[PDB]
Amino acid sequence: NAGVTQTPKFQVLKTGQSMTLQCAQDMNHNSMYWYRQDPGMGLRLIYYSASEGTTDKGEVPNGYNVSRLNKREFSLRLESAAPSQTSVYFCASSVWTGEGSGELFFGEGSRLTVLEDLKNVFPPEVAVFEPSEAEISHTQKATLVCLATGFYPDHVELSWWVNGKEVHSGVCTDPQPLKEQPALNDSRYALSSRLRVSATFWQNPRNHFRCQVQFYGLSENDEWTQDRAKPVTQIVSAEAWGRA
Amino acid sequence: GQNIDQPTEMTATEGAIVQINCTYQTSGFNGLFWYQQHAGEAPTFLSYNVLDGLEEKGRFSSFLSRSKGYSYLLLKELQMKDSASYLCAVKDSNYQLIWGAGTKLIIKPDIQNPDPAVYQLRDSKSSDKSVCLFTDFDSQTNVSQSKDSDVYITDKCVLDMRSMDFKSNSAVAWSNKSDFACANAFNNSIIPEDTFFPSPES
Amino acid sequence: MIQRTPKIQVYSRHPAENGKSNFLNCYVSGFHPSDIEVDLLKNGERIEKVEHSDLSFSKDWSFYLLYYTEFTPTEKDEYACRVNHVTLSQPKIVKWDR
Amino acid sequence: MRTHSLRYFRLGVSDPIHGVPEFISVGYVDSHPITTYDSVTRQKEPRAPWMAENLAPDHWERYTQLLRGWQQMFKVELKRLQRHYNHSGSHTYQRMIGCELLEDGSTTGFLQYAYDGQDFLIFNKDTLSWLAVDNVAHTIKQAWEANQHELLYQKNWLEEECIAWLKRFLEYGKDTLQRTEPPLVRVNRKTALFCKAHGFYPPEIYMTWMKNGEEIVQEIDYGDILPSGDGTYQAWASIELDPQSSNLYSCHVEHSGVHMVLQVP
Ligand code: NA
Ligand code: NA
Ligand code: NA
Repeated sequence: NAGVTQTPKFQVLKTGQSMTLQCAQDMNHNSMYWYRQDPGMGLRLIYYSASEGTTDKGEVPNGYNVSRLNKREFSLRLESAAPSQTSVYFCASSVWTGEGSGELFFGEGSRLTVLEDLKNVFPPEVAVFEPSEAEISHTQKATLVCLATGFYPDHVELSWWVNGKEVHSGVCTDPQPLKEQPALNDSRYALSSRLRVSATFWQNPRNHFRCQVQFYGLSENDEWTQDRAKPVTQIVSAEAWGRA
Repeated sequence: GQNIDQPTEMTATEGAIVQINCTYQTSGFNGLFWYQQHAGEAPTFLSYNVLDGLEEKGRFSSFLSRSKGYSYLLLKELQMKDSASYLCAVKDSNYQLIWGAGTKLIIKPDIQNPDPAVYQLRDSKSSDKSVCLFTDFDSQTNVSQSKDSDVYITDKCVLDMRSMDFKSNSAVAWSNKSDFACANAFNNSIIPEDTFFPSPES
Repeated sequence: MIQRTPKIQVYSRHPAENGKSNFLNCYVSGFHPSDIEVDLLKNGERIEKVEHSDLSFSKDWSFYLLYYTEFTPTEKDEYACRVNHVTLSQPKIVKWDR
Repeated sequence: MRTHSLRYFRLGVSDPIHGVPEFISVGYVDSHPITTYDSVTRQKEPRAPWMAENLAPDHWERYTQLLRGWQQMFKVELKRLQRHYNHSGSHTYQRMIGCELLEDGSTTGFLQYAYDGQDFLIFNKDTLSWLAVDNVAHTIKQAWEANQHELLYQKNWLEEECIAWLKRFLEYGKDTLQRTEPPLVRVNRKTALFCKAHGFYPPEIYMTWMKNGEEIVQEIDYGDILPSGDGTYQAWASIELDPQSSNLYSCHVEHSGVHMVLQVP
């Protein structure tokens, strides 16, 4: 009962590289769709498949191809990736098409960044900063900050871990990353998050705090020729202990 | 050609009501959809209208006027979790969906007991950055980006301490410059007159 | 299930006059289901160059078709339409009565 | 303008003989086919030259995709009916949708289905409900009526979209559809009097026999309006002659706002 499952969530590509995005749905739907979403404009249909055994172009088919492999699966092929195909791709399905009222069910989205050179790809630096003692005595609360900085492209997932369990209550992570140099088109990014707890929780010396960032970057097959370390997919983290 | 128009962004206060408008000019009409899309997530279906009038679904209602080519999505008793983009889309004569560019809805929390302050966080031994936190200010306060290229300032964020049913706004500023100080980090913002600046260490 | 037998009507496009070129029409209608066989006959032999419309749909759910061929009527030649359908035991022959 | 109508049919056959399509869909404006699709060609194609000349290739391409999906949905629906009737062999399923724009400016809209050539489900777009003829249709009615938005969509399509398509096609085909070719009418003896009309367009025509100025609807034999093959139609009506009294017999023909009387000497 998974709905619409599409992969991969993130991908970096060099200009000219091929890529296939997968989409499956387990809802016994007949119609499937591939959309791209770009800032400042409405969703644009790339290709669609009204029923098993048929497909046709949408509004922006150039540079793409599709395969309706069976009733469940609709894959999207980028044969020779170009920078203009940097985008967020959504697979969707509906029970039928050519009826008014039927709604779309969307997959989780795939974020693709296509670059002329991979030498601009960087993982984040991650650091954690312990609460202000003035905050603790003025509010009886304690705010830890995590900073993930210098990363490119914006393919990160930041999470907080307290005593080995991931937590969400008390957390706020910036919705959008900050461009470290807003003028440059390929600027590296920064992201901040806060975890706020009670002062009594922070003052227990056995409580342990960790901020972790999963970066999606290069893989084995990507060529690397720079002097620095190859910016592969990886987890970068930083920690703090409570202070009595 | 075929067009759908909706405002780029709207900001309202927690507990209040907001109306998100969508106008459309299309070749034929087979119904109008609203979708919700949280940041970083998939759009999900909210409503469908095809005859004239208002339909209600919990705290959300959707109105359509076919002769005016207009719809609104009405959100009552706004909560923080309503922060999202709202996408309008219309099926034309051949059942093709024409999508609006989406309206980003921003919700201001109701801060019951503002206590604006700028705190200096503790240095990390693994980082050269100094980090300052502007926090607990009322939602009418706006945080400006830095005017110094070596100072970084994030936009304000709402955090919810669920156990204490407590919400607070905050923004972070950082730099590795020698002359950076939390007393001056947010100098480019208009901050509450009563903002607390704790004294530095001797 | 209810199967409906075809109504068969044989007629000329124009009021016939011997020695003048015409079209012989066979209009087969009101039948259900849609499979049907139609031949036009000259003196009891099947005419070869015979055209027909696409299968057509009536509001009462039955079907109809027009079969036609160009011809010049004479005093001697007898013409007819021969139809088979699932509702017919044997092909049914309707002669052109002028 | 005279009354005009637009309608689309679908036919599905569950176990067709070799070669014969399992699915056919044809559109009509008045008596004129305008579009065709079947499961063998898998293409929507024009059936009138004024459709080919006014609808660009993107129209045929888009509705070709839609019809491929409608074809599959028709197969699934017929499979469900024949299972619920517990029927073996070949059975048929049909749909008819359409609208009329009447001379006076009013409109009608209709949607219905049949199984084995008999009414199965009939849409009522004013009460927004489906009329079922038996308990298999009743089971379907319950599922369709649980999708209330689909019913609202169909009402809007029947009342607004369909009429808009009809007006669009009426203009495309106006040289054919809005013309008038008056009937040529004659009377002969065969004993009965035959009143025969031919060469007319549109096919709607009213022919009657009157006796001394009174109509005798029960004694008249009415022929069908039949296609002549050249775009015009023919028709006839007959009445039996009484040898025991003289009466003035007259044929009356009404076509496209003109009345004609032929008195028999
Ligand atoms: Na393509
Ligand atoms: Na037979
Ligand atoms: Na007509």
